[PDB]
Amino acid sequence: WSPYQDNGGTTAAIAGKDFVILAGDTRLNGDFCLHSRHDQSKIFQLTPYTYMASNGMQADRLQLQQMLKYRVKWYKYNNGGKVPSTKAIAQLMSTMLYHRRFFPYYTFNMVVGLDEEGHGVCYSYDAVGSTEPFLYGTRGSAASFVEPLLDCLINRQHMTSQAPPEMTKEETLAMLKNAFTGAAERDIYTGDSVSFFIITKDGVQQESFELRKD
Amino acid sequence: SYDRAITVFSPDGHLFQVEYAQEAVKKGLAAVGVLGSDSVVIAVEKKSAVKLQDSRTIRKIYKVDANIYLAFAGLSADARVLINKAQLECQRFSLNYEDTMDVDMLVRYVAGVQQKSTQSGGS
Amino acid sequence: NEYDSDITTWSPTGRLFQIEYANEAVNNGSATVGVKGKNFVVLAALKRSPVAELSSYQEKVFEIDEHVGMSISGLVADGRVLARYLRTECMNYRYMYSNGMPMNQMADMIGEKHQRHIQCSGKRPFGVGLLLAGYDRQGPHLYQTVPSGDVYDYKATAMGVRSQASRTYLERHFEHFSDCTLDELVTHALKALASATSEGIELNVKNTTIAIVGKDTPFTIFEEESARKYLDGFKMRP
Amino acid sequence: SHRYDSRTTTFSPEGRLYQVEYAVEAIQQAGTVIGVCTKDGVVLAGEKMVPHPLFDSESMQDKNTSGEKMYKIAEHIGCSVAGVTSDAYALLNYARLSALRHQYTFQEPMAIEDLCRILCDEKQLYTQYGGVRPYGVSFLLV
Amino acid sequence: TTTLAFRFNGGIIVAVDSRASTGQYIASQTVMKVLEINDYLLGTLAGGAADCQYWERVLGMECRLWELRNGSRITVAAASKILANITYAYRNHGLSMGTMVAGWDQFGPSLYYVDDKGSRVKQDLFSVGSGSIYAYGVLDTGYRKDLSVEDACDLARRSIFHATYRDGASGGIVTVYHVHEKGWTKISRDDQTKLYHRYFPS
Amino acid sequence: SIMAYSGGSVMAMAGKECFVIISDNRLGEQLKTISTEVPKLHVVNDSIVYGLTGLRTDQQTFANKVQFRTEMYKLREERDITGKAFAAMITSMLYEARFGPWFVEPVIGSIDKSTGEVYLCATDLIGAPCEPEDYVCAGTAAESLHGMCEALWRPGMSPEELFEIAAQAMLSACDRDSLSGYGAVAMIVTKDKVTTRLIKGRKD
Amino acid sequence: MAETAIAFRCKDYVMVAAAGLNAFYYIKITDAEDKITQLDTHQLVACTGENGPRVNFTEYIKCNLALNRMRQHGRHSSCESTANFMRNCLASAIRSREGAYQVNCLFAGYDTPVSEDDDGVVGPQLFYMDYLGTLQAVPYGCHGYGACFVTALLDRLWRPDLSQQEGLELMQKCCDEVKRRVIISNSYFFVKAVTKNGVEVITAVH
Amino acid sequence: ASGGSVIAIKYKGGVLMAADTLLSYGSLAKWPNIPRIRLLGSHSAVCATGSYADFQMMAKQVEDNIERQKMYHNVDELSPSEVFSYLHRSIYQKRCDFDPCLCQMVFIGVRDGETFLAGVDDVGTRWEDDCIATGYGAYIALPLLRQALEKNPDGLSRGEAMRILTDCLRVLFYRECRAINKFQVADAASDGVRISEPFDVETHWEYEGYCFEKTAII
Amino acid sequence: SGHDQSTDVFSAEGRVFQVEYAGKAVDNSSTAVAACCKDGVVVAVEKVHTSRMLEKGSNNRIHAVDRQAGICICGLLPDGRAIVSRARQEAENSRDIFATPIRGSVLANRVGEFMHAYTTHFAYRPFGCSAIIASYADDGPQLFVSDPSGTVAGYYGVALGKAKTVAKSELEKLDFSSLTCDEAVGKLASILHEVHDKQKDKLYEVEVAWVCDKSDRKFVHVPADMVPAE
Amino acid sequence: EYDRGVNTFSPEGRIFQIEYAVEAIKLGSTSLGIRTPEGVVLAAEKRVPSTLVVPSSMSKIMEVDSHIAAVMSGMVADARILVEHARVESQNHRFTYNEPMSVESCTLATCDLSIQFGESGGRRKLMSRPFGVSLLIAGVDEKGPQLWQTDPSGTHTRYDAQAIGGGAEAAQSVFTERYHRNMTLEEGETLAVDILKQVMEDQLSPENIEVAVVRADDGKLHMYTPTEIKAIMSR
Ligand SMILES: Cc1ccc2nc(C(=O)NC3CCCC3)cc(Nc3ccccc3)c2c1
Repeated sequence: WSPYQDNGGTTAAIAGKDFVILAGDTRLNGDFCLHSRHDQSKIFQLTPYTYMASNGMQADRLQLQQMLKYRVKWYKYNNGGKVPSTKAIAQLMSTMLYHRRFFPYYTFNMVVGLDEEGHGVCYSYDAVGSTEPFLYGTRGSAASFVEPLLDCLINRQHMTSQAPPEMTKEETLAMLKNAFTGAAERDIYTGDSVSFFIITKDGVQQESFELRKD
Repeated sequence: SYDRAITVFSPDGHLFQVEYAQEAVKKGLAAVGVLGSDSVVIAVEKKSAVKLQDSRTIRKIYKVDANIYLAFAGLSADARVLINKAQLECQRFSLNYEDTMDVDMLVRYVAGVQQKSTQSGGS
Repeated sequence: NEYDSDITTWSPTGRLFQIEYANEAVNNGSATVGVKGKNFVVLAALKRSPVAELSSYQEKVFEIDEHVGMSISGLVADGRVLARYLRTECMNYRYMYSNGMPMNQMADMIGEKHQRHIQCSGKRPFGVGLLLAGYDRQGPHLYQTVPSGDVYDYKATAMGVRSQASRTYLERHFEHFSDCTLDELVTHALKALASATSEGIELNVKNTTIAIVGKDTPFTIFEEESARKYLDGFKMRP
Repeated sequence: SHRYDSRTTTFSPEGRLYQVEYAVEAIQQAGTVIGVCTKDGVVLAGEKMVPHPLFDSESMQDKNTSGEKMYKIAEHIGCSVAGVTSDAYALLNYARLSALRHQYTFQEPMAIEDLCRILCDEKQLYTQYGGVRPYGVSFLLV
Repeated sequence: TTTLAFRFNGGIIVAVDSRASTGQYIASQTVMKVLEINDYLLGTLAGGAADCQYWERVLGMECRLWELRNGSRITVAAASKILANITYAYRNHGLSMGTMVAGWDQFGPSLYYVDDKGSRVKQDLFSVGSGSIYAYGVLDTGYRKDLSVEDACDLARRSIFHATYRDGASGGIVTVYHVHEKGWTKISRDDQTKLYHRYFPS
Repeated sequence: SIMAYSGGSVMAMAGKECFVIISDNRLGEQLKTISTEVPKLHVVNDSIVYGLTGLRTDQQTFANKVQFRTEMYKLREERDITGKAFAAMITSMLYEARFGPWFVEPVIGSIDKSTGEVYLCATDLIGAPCEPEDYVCAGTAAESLHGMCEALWRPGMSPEELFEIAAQAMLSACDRDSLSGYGAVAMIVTKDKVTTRLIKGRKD
Repeated sequence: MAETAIAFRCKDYVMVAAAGLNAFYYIKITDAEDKITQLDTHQLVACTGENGPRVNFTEYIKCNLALNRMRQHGRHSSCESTANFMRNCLASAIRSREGAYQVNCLFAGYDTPVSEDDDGVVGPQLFYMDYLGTLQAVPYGCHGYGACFVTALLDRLWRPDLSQQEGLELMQKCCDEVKRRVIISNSYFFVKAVTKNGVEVITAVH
Repeated sequence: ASGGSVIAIKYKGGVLMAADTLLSYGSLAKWPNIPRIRLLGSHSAVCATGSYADFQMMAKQVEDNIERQKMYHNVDELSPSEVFSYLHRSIYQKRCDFDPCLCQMVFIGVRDGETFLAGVDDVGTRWEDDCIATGYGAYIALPLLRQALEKNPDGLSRGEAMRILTDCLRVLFYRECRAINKFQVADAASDGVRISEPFDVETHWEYEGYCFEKTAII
Repeated sequence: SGHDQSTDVFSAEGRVFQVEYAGKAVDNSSTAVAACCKDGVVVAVEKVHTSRMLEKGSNNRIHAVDRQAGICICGLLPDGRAIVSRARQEAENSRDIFATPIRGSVLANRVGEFMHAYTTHFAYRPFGCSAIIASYADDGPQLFVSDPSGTVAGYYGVALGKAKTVAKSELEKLDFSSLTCDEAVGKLASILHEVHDKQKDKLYEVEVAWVCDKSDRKFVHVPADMVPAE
Repeated sequence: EYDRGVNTFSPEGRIFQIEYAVEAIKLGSTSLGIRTPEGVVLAAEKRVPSTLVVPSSMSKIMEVDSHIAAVMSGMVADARILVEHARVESQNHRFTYNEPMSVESCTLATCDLSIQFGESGGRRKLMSRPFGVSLLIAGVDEKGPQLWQTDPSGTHTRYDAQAIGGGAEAAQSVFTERYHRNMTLEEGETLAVDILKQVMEDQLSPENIEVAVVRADDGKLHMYTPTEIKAIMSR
């Protein structure tokens, strides 16, 4: 008996100028069966402006989500109702992941949200909490299939052409939909439907995208 | 273990145990320290020559560390305990940081120990 | 009196004087009023007024959980300790069952916590009283705890300095609280709180906090900015 | 209960510890022992209680470790006691243990001043901590 | 991962790459391998990134506490001793971290290397990481004490570039810091391929 | 193994009113001779002589512990410890670390100064005692020592004859052992006197 | 074991030498790292092992010696006492949770009469110390790969009454032999000596 | 003692959960008359695949928690969602202590109209769906249940759900080694959960290709 | 003097005065009655309210300990809650370690032992409440009373509180052999109403509970429309 | 006296030890605090025991963090423990959340340490007595300049202008007038200096008092030197 289990699935975040596009595939599978096609536990809201997305063990990310939620609630109590910022939550996530360094969570996490100026920021972590900021990022089974594609279309390297204008919410959403559609046709452990969270200052909106069922 | 509150406040805002310790200090041998341009002078009362003490000299000013020296007024045994604590602190400092303890760092440590002696139950 | 210096000493008449002294400590705190309606519970807290230029702030009303809050009266440190304990217990419960703690179980837990400190020699009673305002499947709840450990389920109550006037006012309008709306409940609580103020002080936003909990209303605190809707138009008409 | 606590390790309005002074007074009534430190040895001479005709001598082999007033701490250390003899036995055992521990650690005889210091901290500890009475005994170390 | 730091007449030069490779796949190309402990002390990232980040954050917190308690800045000898003591306490806990502490205290510049087993060595030149074998070859050949600040920065940048060119685990953006008596300044941050085209034109 | 890391051998042999205890001089690290002048004998008092064999650090630690215990015993009990009590104390000390065992193997010889009875003991690393009336031996050359003592020992030996037998047995056993040798040191303990001798050996 | 330490005691001095090698699995980090730690005015230890345990052990021993000197009013400890203290520390380490000190020691010192009543050792003292807690007084001792190479050499050439210059030449020969026969590069050897005047750092031999 | 597979499906008005009444000890069919479906509270039911001792202890712990909370305080009985949350937290806590509850549990419940169906692993994984299966029912019965659900997304009637459940039980008896033809179905509805008496499904073994001569290896 | 300041001190006549003071505190509490009816146990307590705005059911003094066992508190209510928690711990220990409901006598003995332990140590004070244990276990209907001194006694009918003697005298008029719980509820409620003084306790409520065959041997409160109005 | 315990209540409901520790505050030196939109000012009377004392060694104003200062009145030996605890908690908050810790949270941590006193040993070693210290914590955070006051009872209170120590009631009487919501930083500094003048038995000199300022725009703490104090006086 092993205390660990990989449930597959993939998440992807892209930080815009005044928004963040978070996305997670809704698919939970066991040893060889398929537990559910409508698992919504991958993406968790911490504050109205901060979200976390985890890949790997489902039970481990449920426990981590509960710990983050209660730490955030304690912070709100101890700071006169002031909600923690995205960077504070990122540092707290890193610290709490490292605290369980000898019995690590089997989670690969991303903390996304807006900065103080309102500009979107993404953070990525290893199992033991090595945080690193970035403007986009993909985690999970299909990360190697979609991350180079985001690298080519966003950084525009090896292109002898003028850089296109910075992408809006709609173009970023379409690009991420293409990335997930391409991933679902080549990776066998991801793809029944993708949940998109578009995080702006004027609230957060949620959308659902259809994928293949095989 | 015995941890009864010994140092407690009085209806006039005074800590009687601290005042009594200070009064015990008031009955101790005098000591003076003088700060100069390049030297520090410490003089102690050196109670007397009893004609029965050992011919070998013993210093009433104690070397806490190679750079730090101490003199006391009050109870001799408590002073010896405090000096042993200060020497152990200097060695622990020079073992955890590779640097010798500054005079003010050791003084702060000793003052903290004395303060904790006034707020610990059963002591 | 040689039977009041210890908590584990019974008076020859069957009294515990240290707990009575803690009750006296509770009776000297700032006045607060709790009112229970059909779907809502409203707490009104009388905070210190500024001395003509100097506004001092001290937190008396605490938010315990999404559905629970409370108002303290007496020793502020004891109230903070009790708030920390209640928040920890609520967090533990919501983690195990994914739902808020029921109010009856919460009141029992507060009573047991109070009783834990009134029988050991190296302990002292909490010199604070609490008004618990919450909501669960069973509807609105309003509790009052005392240093002795007794928890009272109340339709409406008050505690603090000169709170007998608030109680005797509430004893005339409480039987209608099951029909008054939220605004009427707030007005009744405000009138009860104003009945406990001094002669030359009238209720206004600078020195009054209003807490509200309901069926679709999480426990919300109302202070300087948000209290304009309930206190700007308000005056005691005898 | 705290009502009957005698508060042994507490200061008095004059900064003096009454238990220590009472122990000193107790030692004043003990038998007199005099130590003389010469250049070719140290002499201890003490008065022992009047021998009752029914007293018996413990037929100990190695009649140089402990007498009626004088005891051996180590091969290079001796002592004489004045005061509560039963309190003196525990401190003598502690001193022997400390000397043998020092010999275990360094494989050298313990310095006389070091042994005197180590058993003085034991007596001092009971005057600041514990809430019990101190040892009512004075030692003459040679 | 390739990192280097050397002491010269004029202070200390630190240089890093920006590549983190989880085995065969490139995780990121923007990693910050110089960890700014304070405005006067610098640390380096090598080995387990989480271990280094967490423990040098701990070291920075202890340095700030030292400054607050004592009213004066901590020395590099004491700062490196804190990290070495922490690491030695965890020597059997499987830590993976090789860092360099470089600073300018009241006794001039000083540079220490601290591994994951409590070692703490004080020399004038270190290279750490899988690409160090390539840095040393370029670094030992051109190093001399009487180097200019520009010359020392050029030497460090060239050594890091030559490490990234042959080592598959090293790459990204070459970053160069200079530690002087007034603290440290980020001297440069240049892409590795542009460095290749600058050093080998045509 | 750990017991043969340092080398060394000790053997005690019983005379009439006497016993001879002999140890080799070699101290090494598993092949390499660190020193050739390291005897393994220890004198407790005028009646008891014991030797230790095994890991040298464990030998020294156990010898220090035994010295502590015997000094405390002589301080508390105003008398010299006897051989049987000393052997029992060593047995108890070795069995206290039954699962963390010391890597020594003591060889104790003792004689009653008033009676003359000879007591020999040789415990295992966990204290399992062994009290024969002829000889005991421990070390890397234990088998050869056993053979030589079995072939040479007789009950009614004189101190000189017993010493010669012990020396011959020790040298012949060390000749066949690569971890023991470089001469020997012997102690002849009688009722009236104690003699210490150093015995020529091969420098191999 | 990769780094070789040599020590030999003569009539009026003890000379020790320690390789300055520091490596990472095949990479020479530095070749000038002093592994000889001065404990007291007339005492030092040459320690072989990786940097962490060696530095921790030497600093612990030195700090404890300094603390003892403080609590004993500047009374300096004898070489045998310090050697036994180190041996006790090493032996206690091997049965502890944190494990044994992977450090091999050559402890050198010079004993002087602390007072007119002193009647102890007056000549020089040298002690071999294994990491397991072995302690042995030796005329000369060695650690590391080259140790055996030196030892026989010393058995061929060492004399009790060697002079300082002839001892320096002998140590130069030993270091040359280590450089000649050991595949591990020990280029620099960090030679120090203990005499009645204390510790001297000898730069002629390296 | 180990239990076989458990299956469950939500129908338009409640939940059905079927399991065989067998405990095996390795390949030995040890006890064929074991009631494996246990009632929790007045609203829920549970059945575990795997170790029976761990299931017994966990079910006792869960049932004690509900009754004591209802009895000690004047509070409403725990909702099926809350009971399953407590069960999942307890299982995960056992996993983190390296003393896991080596079972895969299917949990059903109904209160005042809302239906709850969920599954939990021995390591803390939890999920909810319209059809749950553990053991070989996850590979055998679950595809058939999903197909039956997707052929009519408006909802299954109780008879339609029972028919496909019996079909899945028949296939499980065909294809699972440690199984017997004796099953119990618990029905969670508005009034409460009702466990049926043990029954059996009719099987077919008379295929023309199953004869002695066609299957013979001459 | 100092002979009555702590429980660890005997008086010159062999008495523990702190326990007597706790019993005096019990004797100043509201009246409670209980009856064992050969087919079940019925307990009835009076609750005095100091406010007219209290929610119905406030300050419950009767609490279920097990399915078949319950405890009524006469005295300091928080101390009774602590005793009830201890009794609930004792009852669930039997159901978890021995897989059997706790017998009424066993539960009463456990409650008495728990209450007695606080009368022997200087660091604690005795409970200021008496416990009425009503059980219907495998040993039949059982009614016990636990004194702050920790002594337990079984009764057919028992009365405690301020109006104790008159309530006991009224209980002496019952038969307890032909008495059934259905009429015993009314009898106890009538006794409590008659013995209570109406000019000192303005706000009073009668709280009645029982465990007999009619409740499937489960300790519950009465239906609301069963006790007399007054 | 040990007639009453340390956890006993007065018949009026007050804890005897806490009320006795409050009277120790009034025996200490005077400390000030002014909150203004431009920043927060802390002032303190040094009251050196002799002219031979180095005045910097008795700092009545201590830096908890680069944005938070604390000035104590009463027993300076006990105040060191509180300030060290506040520093440790602020550094922990910076370590965990990568942001400066709020003034209210720092005061909360200080009071959390303060309340942990008693006599029952049990599992945790408590303090035999409450702190004889009243703290005045000033800082600048996301809510602008904030000033808080700490009591030996463990009760924190946000203030606009609070004074502790011997000259407390006179300072409050001056506070009732001459103070408004929107004073400039210089006006607050002059008010603090004048209030120290009004409640000081000794004569005011640049080295006789201690002044610190946390600026709203800067966000950092600035200890004032004697020449700066003289410049304040020369206005
Ligand atoms: C001073 C120094 C020199 C070379 C170093 N070299 C490597 C390294 O990984 N070399 C590769 C393997 C062999 C050849 C290439 C690693 C080092 N420290 C280190 C880094 C991370 C964790 C722990 C320690 C070094 C430190």
